Amino acid sequence: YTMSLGAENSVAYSNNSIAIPTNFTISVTTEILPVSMTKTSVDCTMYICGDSTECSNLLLQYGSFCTQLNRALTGIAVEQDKNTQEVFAQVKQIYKTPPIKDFGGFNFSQILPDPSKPSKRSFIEDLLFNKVTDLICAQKFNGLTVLPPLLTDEMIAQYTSALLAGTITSGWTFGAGAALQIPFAMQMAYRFNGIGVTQNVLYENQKLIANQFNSAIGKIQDSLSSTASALGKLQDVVNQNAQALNTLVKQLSSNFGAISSVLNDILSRLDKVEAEVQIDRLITGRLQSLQTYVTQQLIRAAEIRASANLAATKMSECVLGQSKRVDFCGKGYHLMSFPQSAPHGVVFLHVTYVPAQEKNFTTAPAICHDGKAHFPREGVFVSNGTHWFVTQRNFYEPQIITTDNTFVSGNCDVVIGIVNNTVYDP
Amino acid sequence: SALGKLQDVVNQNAQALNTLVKQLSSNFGAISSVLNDILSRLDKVEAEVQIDRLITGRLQSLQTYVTQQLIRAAEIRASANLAATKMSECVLGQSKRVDFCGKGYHLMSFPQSAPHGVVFLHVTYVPAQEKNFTTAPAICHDGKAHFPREGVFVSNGTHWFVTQRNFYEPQIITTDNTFVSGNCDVVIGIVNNTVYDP
Amino acid sequence: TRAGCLIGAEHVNNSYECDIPIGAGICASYQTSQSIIAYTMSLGAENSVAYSNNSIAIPTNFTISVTTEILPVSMTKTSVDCTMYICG
Amino acid sequence: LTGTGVLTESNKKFLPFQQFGRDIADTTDAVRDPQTLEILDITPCSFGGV
Ligand SMILES: *[C@@H]1O[C@H](CO)[C@@H](O[C@@H]2O[C@H](CO)[C@@H](O)[C@H](O)[C@H]2NC(C)=O)[C@H](O)[C@H]1NC(C)=O
Ligand SMILES: *[C@@H]1O[C@H](CO)[C@@H](O[C@@H]2O[C@H](CO)[C@@H](O)[C@H](O)[C@H]2NC(C)=O)[C@H](O)[C@H]1NC(C)=O
Ligand SMILES: *[C@@H]1O[C@H](CO)[C@@H](O[C@@H]2O[C@H](CO)[C@@H](O)[C@H](O)[C@H]2NC(C)=O)[C@H](O)[C@H]1NC(C)=O
Ligand SMILES: *[C@@H]1O[C@H](CO)[C@@H](O[C@@H]2O[C@H](CO)[C@@H](O)[C@H](O)[C@H]2NC(C)=O)[C@H](O)[C@H]1NC(C)=O
Ligand SMILES: *[C@@H]1O[C@H](CO)[C@@H](O[C@@H]2O[C@H](CO)[C@@H](O)[C@H](O)[C@H]2NC(C)=O)[C@H](O)[C@H]1NC(C)=O
Ligand SMILES: *[C@@H]1O[C@H](CO)[C@@H](O[C@@H]2O[C@H](CO)[C@@H](O)[C@H](O)[C@H]2NC(C)=O)[C@H](O)[C@H]1NC(C)=O
Ligand SMILES: *[C@@H]1O[C@H](CO)[C@@H](O[C@@H]2O[C@H](CO)[C@@H](O)[C@H](O)[C@H]2NC(C)=O)[C@H](O)[C@H]1NC(C)=O
Ligand SMILES: *[C@@H]1O[C@H](CO)[C@@H](O)[C@H](O)[C@H]1NC(C)=O
Ligand SMILES: *[C@@H]1O[C@H](CO)[C@@H](O)[C@H](O)[C@H]1NC(C)=O
Ligand SMILES: *[C@@H]1O[C@H](CO)[C@@H](O)[C@H](O)[C@H]1NC(C)=O
Ligand SMILES: *[C@@H]1O[C@H](CO)[C@@H](O)[C@H](O)[C@H]1NC(C)=O
Ligand SMILES: *[C@@H]1O[C@H](CO)[C@@H](O)[C@H](O)[C@H]1NC(C)=O
Ligand SMILES: *[C@@H]1O[C@H](CO)[C@@H](O)[C@H](O)[C@H]1NC(C)=O
Repeated sequence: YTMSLGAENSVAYSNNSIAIPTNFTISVTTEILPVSMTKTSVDCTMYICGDSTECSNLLLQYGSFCTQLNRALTGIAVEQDKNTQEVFAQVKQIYKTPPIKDFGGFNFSQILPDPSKPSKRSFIEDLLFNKVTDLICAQKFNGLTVLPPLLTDEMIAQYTSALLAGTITSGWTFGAGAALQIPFAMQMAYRFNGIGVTQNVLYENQKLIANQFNSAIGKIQDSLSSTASALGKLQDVVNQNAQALNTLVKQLSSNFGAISSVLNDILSRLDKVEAEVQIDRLITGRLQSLQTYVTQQLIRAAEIRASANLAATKMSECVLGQSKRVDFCGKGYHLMSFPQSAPHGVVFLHVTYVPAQEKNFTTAPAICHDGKAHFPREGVFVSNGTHWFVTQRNFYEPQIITTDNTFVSGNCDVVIGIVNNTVYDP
Repeated sequence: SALGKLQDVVNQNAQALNTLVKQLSSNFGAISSVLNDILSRLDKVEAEVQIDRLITGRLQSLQTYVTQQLIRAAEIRASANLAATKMSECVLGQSKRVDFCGKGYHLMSFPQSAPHGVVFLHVTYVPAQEKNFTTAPAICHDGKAHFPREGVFVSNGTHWFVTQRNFYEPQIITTDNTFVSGNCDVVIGIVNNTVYDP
Repeated sequence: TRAGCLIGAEHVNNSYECDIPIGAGICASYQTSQSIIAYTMSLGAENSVAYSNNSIAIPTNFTISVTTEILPVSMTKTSVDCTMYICG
Repeated sequence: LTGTGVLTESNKKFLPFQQFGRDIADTTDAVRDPQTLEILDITPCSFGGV
C-alpha cells in the first residue's frame, strides 16, 4: 500500500475567529540518546602474528601500522570517557534529596534512588538497564580486549541522582551558581510563567497537575516495562560493535590466497624461504582487515561524539534550565526535564505543557471607546457572542477590559478590523 | 595548558606527517627502501617486482593518511560550526541558553583571536551571597488572592515584602505590584497580610 | 581492581580528584615519603539543600566572572604530491 | 598440530569419529590425545595488556 502521511485536517481559518484552549494536559515524553560505546584494544601483533616469531620479523618491515592503529584505538577509548564526563558531570557538587517529600503532590519516588536495593538506581533506571543486554572468550584469545570505562554505573547513578535532586530542590539556579532552595510549587509557577501562562493556573489546579504528572510517570514506566523496542538506539550501537568484533575475529579464518589460514599449519610444512609468500599474503589480508575495522570504528566514534555533544547540550538546556526552543526538550511547551541513566546512553523525561480543549471565539485586533484605539498588553481580545473580554493566549481566563489591561495608541480609523466596545475605568 | 585544545590539533597534524615520512622508509617486503637502490641493481623484469610492492605500500600509507585527515577535518568543521554559532549567539547578542555562553547568566562575550582557533571571554552574572527567607504563594487581604506580577513574596520574620527572584530588593506589597485572581480558598499554603493601596 | 591488577601503588581510603585515570572508578596520583597511590575517584562535596515548603533563598549580592573558552577553528593545510611521494 | 597453550582435561563427550575440535574463530579449542583416549581443552596461556 501507499504510505499515508497523516489524517487530513482542514483548519477553520477566518479574519475574526480565534481558538484559545480552555484546559491543558501535562505530557511526559522520553528520549534516548547514545553517550558512549564499548572500548576496544586490538593487540595488533597478536592479531596478525599470534604466537609466531618469523611473522613478527616480517610484520616489522611494513612500518608503524600497528602503532598508529593502537594510537587511534587509544584516542577513541579516551574520547569515550571524555564524552561520558562532559555529559554526566555538568555539576561540581553532589546534592541529596531531603528526607521529607513535601513537594506539593508530585511523586518523585519512581525516579529517585532506592536505599533498599544495593545498586543506588531508581526503578526506571533498573528497567532501562534490564531492557539492554562464548564469543567473548574467542575475541579475547585472538587479541580483542574490552577496556572498562572510567566511571562505573554507580557513579553515573550518583551523578543522575545529584542532578535530579538539584532540579527538584533549586530549579535552575544550581547550574548558574550556588543552589538556592525554593518550594516546588513556586518552581512550577516560574515554569508556567516562562511559557507564557499566568502563575494562578498552577495555584488553582495544582492537584490536577500533580495527578496528571503521576499518571504520566506511571504510563512511562508501563511503556518501558511492556515493550522491548523503546531503547533500540542503544541496542543498535551494541549490536553494531558486536558485529564489527565478530567480523574482525572471523576474518582470521580466510586464506587470502595462502595455503592455510593458520600460521602453525604453514610454519610446520614449509621452510623459511617458501613460506614467506604465504605469510606475507596473510599479513597483508589481516592488516587490511584491521585498517578497515579501525576506519569503521573512527567513523562510529565520530557519530557517537556528535550524539554525546547533542545529549550534553540537551542536558544543559532542559535539565539545568527552561529552553524556549520548539521541539527541543520534547514536543510542546517545555516545563522541566529529568535525566535518567542508561547503558551507554542517557534518557530524558521531558515534561511538556500541551493544550487540551479549545473553543471558537470572535476576536478583534483593537477596541475604540472614546476615539482612542486600545490594544491588549499581554493577551488577546475575545467575544463570546454578546460581551467582550481580554484573556491570555495559552489559557482561557476572561477578564473585564479595563485601563490597566489595555494601552492607548493612535485612533480608530487606522486599525483594520477594529470594533466598538466600552473600556472600564477602575 | 590553557590552549591545549589547539596544541593537541597542532601536535596531531605534525605527527601525521611524521608518521607518513617514517613509513616512507619502510621496505614493504622489498630488498631495499630506497627506490634508486632497487632501480640500479636489478633488471627491469626483476625491478618491477619490488617497485610494485613499494608502490602498493606507499599508496596504502597515503590512503590511510588521507582518511585520517578527512575524519580530522570533519571534526574540525564541526568544532568550527559550533564556534561560529557561539560567536553569532553570545557575541552578536544575548543567549538565554543555559551553560552555552559560559557558566552562569550570560551578559556579553568578547571574541579573541588565537592561532588556528578562537577564544571567547564569556561574561556571566553569578549570585554570591544568599539568605534564607519565608515564602508564600499568594496573599489574602479582603478575601481575594494576590499573586506577584514579577517577583515572589518574602518574609523576614514579622513583615511581608515582594522582591525579584535574582536579587534581594524588598518593597511594600501594593496593588501595582500584585494582581488579583480567584479567591483565597483554593490556593495551598496561602497566608494573610495587608495589601497597601496608593 | 576491576580493570586489572595494579602493582606499584599503595591503596588508600581517602577520596581525591582523579588525576591519572586508571579505570573502573580507580585513579592514581603522586602524593605523600612521596609515592604513587590509588584511590576511588570522588565526584564532589556531598551537599544537602535545606528544602522546605516555606523556605526560599534569594541572593543579596553578585559577582561578575569572566570565563575563557578555547575552540578550534581551522588546521594547517597540507597538499601531498601523490606522485612525488611514491615515485620521487 | 603445533601450538602453544595450557592443556586441561575436557568434559566434552566426543563421538568415536571426533578427532579434533574448533572454536568460533576457526581455532582448535579441544584435541584428543592419540595414545590416551582423553579429550583435552586447548586454552592459550595467560596474557593481557600492560
Ligand atoms: C481538564 O481535563 C482534565 C482531564 O480530563 C479534567 O479532569 C477530569 O474531569 C472530569 C470531569 O470534571 C472528572 O470526572 C475526572 O475525574 C477528572 N480527572 C482527573 C484526573 O482529575 C478537568 O476537569 C478538565 N478541566 C476542565 C475545566 O474541564
Ligand atoms: C508514590 O507512588 C508510590 C507507588 O504508587 C507510592 O508507594 C505506595 O505506598 C503505599 C503506602 O505506603 C503502599 O501501600 C503501596 O504499595 C506503594 N506502592 C508501591 C508500588 O510500592 C508512594 O506512596 C507515592 N508517594 C506518596 C508520597 O504517596
Ligand atoms: C457571554 O458572557 C457574558 C458575561 O458573563 C454573559 O452574560 C451573563 O450571562 C449570565 C447567564 O446567561 C447572566 O446571569 C449574567 O447576568 C450576564 N451578565 C451580564 C453583565 O449581563 C453572557 O450570557 C454570555 N453569552 C454566551 C452566549 O455565553
Ligand atoms: C463605532 O462608533 C463610530 C461612531 O461612534 C461609528 O462611526 C459611524 O459609522 C456610521 C456608519 O458608517 C456613520 O454613519 C457615522 O457617521 C459614524 N460616526 C462617526 C462619528 O464617524 C462606527 O461605525 C462604529 N463601529 C462599529 C463597528 O459599530
Ligand atoms: C523586618 O523588616 C521590617 C522592615 O524593615 C523591620 O521593621 C523595621 O524595624 C526597625 C528596627 O526597629 C524599625 O526602626 C522600623 O521602623 C521598622 N519598620 C517598619 C515598617 O515597621 C523589622 O524589624 C524586620 N524584622 C526582623 C526580624 O529583622
Ligand atoms: C485569614 O483571614 C481569614 C478571614 O479573616 C481567616 O478565615 C477565618 O478563620 C477563622 C479561624 O480559622 C474562622 O473561624 C472563620 O470562620 C474564617 N472566616 C472565613 C471567612 O473563612 C483565615 O483563617 C486567616 N488565615 C489564617 C492562616 O489564619
Ligand atoms: C558584594 O560583594 C562585594 C565584594 O566582596 C562587596 O564589595 C566590598 O565591600 C566591602 C565593604 O564596603 C569593602 O570593604 C570591599 O573593599 C569591597 N570590595 C570590592 C572588590 O569592591 C560589596 O560590598 C558586596 N555588596 C553588599 C551589598 O554587601
Ligand atoms: C470551530 O469551528 C469549526 C468549523 O465550524 C469546527 O470544526 C470546530 O469543531 C469548532 N470548534 C469547537 C470547539 O466546536
Ligand atoms: C472578513 O472576511 C469576510 C469574508 O470575505 C468579509 O466579508 C469581511 O468584511 C472581512 N472582515 C475584515 C475585518 O476583514
Ligand atoms: C539556611 O538554612 C540552612 C538550614 O538551617 C542553613 O544550612 C543555611 O546556612 C541557611 N542560610 C544562611 C544564609 O544562613
Ligand atoms: C510543610 O511541611 C511540614 C512538614 O511536613 C508540615 O508540617 C506543614 O504543614 C507543611 N506546610 C504546608 C503549607 O504545606
Ligand atoms: C580502608 O578500609 C578498610 C575496611 O575497613 C580497612 O581494612 C583498611 O585498613 C583501610 N585502609 C586505610 C589506609 O585506612
Ligand atoms: C598405544 O596406543 C594405544 C592407542 O592407540 C593405547 O591404547 C596403548 O595403551 C598404547 N600403548 C603403549 C605401550 O603406549
